[PDB]
Amino acid sequence: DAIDDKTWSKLFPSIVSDPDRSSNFMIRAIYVVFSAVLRQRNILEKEYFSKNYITENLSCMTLSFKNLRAHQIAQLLRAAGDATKDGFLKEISLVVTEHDGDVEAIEVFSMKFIYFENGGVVARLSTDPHFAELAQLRYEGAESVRDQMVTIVRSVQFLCTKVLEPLPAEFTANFRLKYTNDAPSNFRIDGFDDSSTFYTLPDGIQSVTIGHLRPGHHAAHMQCWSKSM
Amino acid sequence: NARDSPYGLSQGITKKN
Repeated sequence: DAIDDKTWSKLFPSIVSDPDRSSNFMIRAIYVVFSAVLRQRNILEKEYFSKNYITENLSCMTLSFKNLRAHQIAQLLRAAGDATKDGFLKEISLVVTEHDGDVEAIEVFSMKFIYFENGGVVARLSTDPHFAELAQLRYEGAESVRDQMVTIVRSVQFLCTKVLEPLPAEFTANFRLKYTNDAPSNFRIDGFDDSSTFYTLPDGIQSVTIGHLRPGHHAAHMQCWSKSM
Repeated sequence: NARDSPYGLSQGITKKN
């Protein structure tokens, strides 16, 4: 069931069936995907990133651990991704605003999660739109997972380089996340301060579905809201 | 300590021009 690829094993686990590696893949997914967005939308300079490959034919730019400021951001995502281990992370989103830091956003890259009770078949709750569809999505093996990753990244690159208009010369981008209902009230992610507001969207804004992720015991759905569309 | 909301915000990344 595992993946037969050395290039893939450089970034992601070859196995994604058991609960721990399913969570591990999501951790790496968050890191890889959101790194690509930060570069492709030019929110950080090229220096923060290092060149990596998902497959031999596909390259991506991942936050380099040798840059101290990029390493700090990489740990934001690592910490966020860790909340997927125990099913406490509902949504993590890259939120772009005019001023730091408004509730209403300009551009949002959202990754929403769904967890599974046992065996990776039944949705868990953990919650209370695409929730319905994403819950019905079934694990189809690691090869399906690799395709999902490749698809998402090709789509992010394409969306940012050939669909979206370049961001304004002045903005502020930060990561905003939402905890699940299962999460303890004492539960906070290191680097993410409390807040009474998440993010809001202007009524006329346009959304496009970037892709999905379905490992053994997790499910992710990634979208994009931007005036740049 | 109890948490008021299910939200968490990170440090921003700004650009001025």
